[PDB]
Amino acid sequence: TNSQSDLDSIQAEITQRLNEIDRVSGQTQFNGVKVLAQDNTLTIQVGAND
Amino acid sequence: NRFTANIKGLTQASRNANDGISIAQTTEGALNEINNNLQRVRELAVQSANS
Repeated sequence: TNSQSDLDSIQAEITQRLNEIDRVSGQTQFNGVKVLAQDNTLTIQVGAND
Repeated sequence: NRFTANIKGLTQASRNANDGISIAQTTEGALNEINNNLQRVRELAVQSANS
């Protein structure tokens, strides 16, 4: 039932939501560290030992 | 005469020895300060390690 003029608006919403989950993960930071932009290991020194 | 010489030498020797203790204490103060500085450096290194 949904027309193609409906699917244009639903696609406009879907691309805006996906641009938003690209933005909020692309530029978010704790102390200048992009947490979700790239994959890496953060190592925590939790002890006096090496 | 021999005893007088020994007594003089022992007292004077005793008088110089106190000085050795004083020098050790002086070195220890500096060493203690160095140790205090070092403790902070180690803590800073631990803080620095995090990703």
